Amino acid sequence: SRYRGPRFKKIRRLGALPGLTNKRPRAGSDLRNQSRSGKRSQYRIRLEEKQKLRFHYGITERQLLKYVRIARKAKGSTGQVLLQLLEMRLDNILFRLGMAPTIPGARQLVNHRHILVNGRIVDIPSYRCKPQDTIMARDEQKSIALIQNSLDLSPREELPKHLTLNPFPYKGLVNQIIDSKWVGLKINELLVVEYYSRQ
Amino acid sequence: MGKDTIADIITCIRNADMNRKGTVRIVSTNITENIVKILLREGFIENARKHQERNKYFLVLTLRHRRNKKGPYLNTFHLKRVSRPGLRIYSNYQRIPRILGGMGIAILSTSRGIMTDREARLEGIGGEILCYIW
Amino acid sequence: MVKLRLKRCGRKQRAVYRIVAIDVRSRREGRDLQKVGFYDPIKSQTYLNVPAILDFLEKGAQPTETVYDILKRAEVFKEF
Amino acid sequence: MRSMQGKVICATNDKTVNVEVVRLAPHPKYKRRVRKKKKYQAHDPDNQFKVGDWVQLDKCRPISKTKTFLAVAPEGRQ
Amino acid sequence: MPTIKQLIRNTRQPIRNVTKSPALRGCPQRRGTCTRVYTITPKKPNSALRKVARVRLTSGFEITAYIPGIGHNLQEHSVVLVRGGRVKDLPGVRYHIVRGTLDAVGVKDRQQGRSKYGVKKPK
RNA sequence: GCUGAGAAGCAAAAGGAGGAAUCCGCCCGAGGAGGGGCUCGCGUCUGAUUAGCUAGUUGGUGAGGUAAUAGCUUACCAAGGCGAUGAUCAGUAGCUGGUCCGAGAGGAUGAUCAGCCACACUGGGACUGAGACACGGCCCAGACUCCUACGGGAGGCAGCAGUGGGGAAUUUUCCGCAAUGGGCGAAAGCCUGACGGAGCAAUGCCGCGUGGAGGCAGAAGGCCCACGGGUCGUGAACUUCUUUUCCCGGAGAAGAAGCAAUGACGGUAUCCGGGGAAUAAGCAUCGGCUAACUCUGUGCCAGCAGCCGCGGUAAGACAGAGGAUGCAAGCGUUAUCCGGAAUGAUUGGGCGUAAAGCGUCUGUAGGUGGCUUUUUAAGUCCGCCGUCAAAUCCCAGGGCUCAACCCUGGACAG
Repeated sequence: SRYRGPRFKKIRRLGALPGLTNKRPRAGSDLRNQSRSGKRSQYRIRLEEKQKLRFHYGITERQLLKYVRIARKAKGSTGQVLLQLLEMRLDNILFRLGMAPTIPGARQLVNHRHILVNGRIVDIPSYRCKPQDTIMARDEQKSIALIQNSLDLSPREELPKHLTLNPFPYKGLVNQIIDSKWVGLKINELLVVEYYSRQ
Repeated sequence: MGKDTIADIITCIRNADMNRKGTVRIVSTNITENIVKILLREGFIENARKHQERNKYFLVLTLRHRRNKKGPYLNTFHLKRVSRPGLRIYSNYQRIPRILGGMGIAILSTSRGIMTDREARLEGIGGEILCYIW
Repeated sequence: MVKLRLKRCGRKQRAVYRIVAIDVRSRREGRDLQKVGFYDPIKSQTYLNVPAILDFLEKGAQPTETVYDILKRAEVFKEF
Repeated sequence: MRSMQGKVICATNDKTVNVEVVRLAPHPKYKRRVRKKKKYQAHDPDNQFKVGDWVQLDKCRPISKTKTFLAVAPEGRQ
Repeated sequence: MPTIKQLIRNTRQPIRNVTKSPALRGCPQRRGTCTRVYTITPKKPNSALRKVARVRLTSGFEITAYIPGIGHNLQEHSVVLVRGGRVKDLPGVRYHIVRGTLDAVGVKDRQQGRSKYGVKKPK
């Protein structure tokens, strides 16, 4: 699905989901009740690291089991490799290049078939990019400057070291797989990895 | 002189130092001589001495210690048999285990002689794992 | 004898074919002494393994129609 | 393949000897070396084997239902 | 149990996961014929009138099955569909009856958790 | 060529097409490939509340017989042969590459995919051919259904579709030989319910959408409130952007094989244009495990429940509402299997008192066994070689817009 839903709920519960669904911080007129008082079971903590990951990328949870099985299946730090297989997801890159303000914005911006990759169109948000790729607009998007609106309001945050945004010819490419320091979201890999040990 | 001549030496080692006594008297057969030869040179024990009592050549073996502590030896020795009589174990040069990464050794009976994991891993030979200590 | 023949090896609407020299009595997707060849009619290569086709044709396993036609594209036919 | 050496059991049949064959075998789940005996009928036109001698079985053309071997002699390299 | 000969005879084997429903013996749920629709009481700590239908099955057994929910239509000689699951309170009742299936209607006026009771959506 | 010691004898043929050329044949040999027929080592479920079994039985010869060895068969002789390491009997079961689980050892299992076996209404026979004791062959018996003009006939869906029954439950009385693979033919071609497609079903695995961005923090309402308010809630309403999908039109494949032609799929896939947020979210749970909680009604009643147990007036456990949680075109319950389970234990348990040491002793089979020296290498180890089909799993590439799936190559184990 998309979850397509009320989302300041998820920001108040999970903590501030960075970039995804807002640059606006939560509870501009809210939070004036509901003392937590400090009781939270540890399973709630690991569950909130699931959904801190799952809402921040908009994944289906069954697909997140799929990415964990591939992450175990690869060789190396599974806590990091999970955040390589979920960074080189395409609409995360179009978010990170500022081609859309939010990640539902990027997912819808790639559903309606506005992205060529290496000159070929990719209609699917779960496309996993590679090193040395090419990410452009559509030919109609020099007449449909929605991407240029997003690139107009974007450039507070610059880019991490895989990206290379070309200003008017609108091309962004990733030099190499993103480093852990490079990952934008702040979370503990071990907490999430431990949670899926049960399966 | 029971069923095993290797649980002889080995159980005399465990029973020796679990009572903190730093002295072993055991028989000196060929394989006991070989084990203490490949065991004094690996830093576990201090000295092995042959002598005779009624012209029966024995090994007295001095264990390691440290200084006056709650117990004068810190690292407990932890000797263990593997290839029991009646259940023989055999390994290739693949299965041959790095005990605790290497902090233990697995003395085993090659066609060369009896080696350790160092001296049977470089050879590429394999054989009957006598016992591993750690 | 043996009859060098294709076998369908792929999904629906795909037609990736192997060239296998199985006995002619078998069903079309069986087992071979040596699975010699490849034929991808959509657009791709065709590995042939010339010495083994010359082994079986040297023995006398006649091929089918379009296997023979693939063998007539390349210059495989030598009578030695 | 190998021959099957083994003791002769009882030769009260013309041209025919029963042979115990002792074979070590690793038991599957538990890792010992269990022996299994299996006794055969071997052929000899010479019938020069008493009770208690030990022969080597080699495959030949089947002579009866059970008699599918003829045993000649071991090598004897001690 | 030594590795030698008390155990290359056999250890022993555990039996199975013993069947928690002796009827239904193919697979999960099985058509039933109502014989009695009586009502019995639980053991001592509880206190209720639980309403069970003793039901003949198409397998070959006869077995007293529980009826969930509040309302029940089940008269004599109707057809039900029993499923497994042990009601603890009743000695002998091993099975449930599915509601909303054949000739056993859904419960009256339920709007929380309807898939367990066979009631379609309102609204 | 065969029989036989030799002597000796014995045994075959088919023509057709073409003007010819020649080609397809035929008969007798000799090899090879592939396919079969046999034999053997090893592996191949439980039960001792089944302990003896076996007399063509196990051998030997002679006579026969088989494509071939053979108690395959027969006459006579010998008394063998199997078995407490489970014979015989009884019960269960197609087997294996594999599937699923497990950290691992291994446990359970054998659908689709693939190899071998067996059966073809229930039994029993033989015939021809290279090859059957033959699913859609023949003959007989038995049971059953149809036809009959009453004497007789005919029949085998465990082929594909389909009907009826049984069942919780499993589809269309479809299109096509275009490919692929068969069979026949010199070729032309013909026939293929194999196979290639299509239809229905969330049956499963994967991908995608139900909107994106803003939204005065002002109103209408539900629920709860120390009546201050809080929370539904940026949620909606509302303003713009977009069209995956949806509708309305155009174009339009490869798949098909170098003589051309040759497409069931199908005007399908895919692409282009025109509107339009439009056509699209449910289901469990919220006492602990186990994330999610308060309020109203009920008053050991109705009921819930996986285990513990809640329910006799203010129930965080029943029923409803609100809210929340987890999932998502799925969500739950049940059944079966493994895990957890070290709860059958080799890895990995125990026996003073918790379940458990025979009342003690002799000893057969069997199991384990002192030291030195020497020999063979059966075990053991190392090298090389063969094989364990293909598919699967693992690695690395490649193709479908990705994935699922498909394909190419490689290999440790063992």
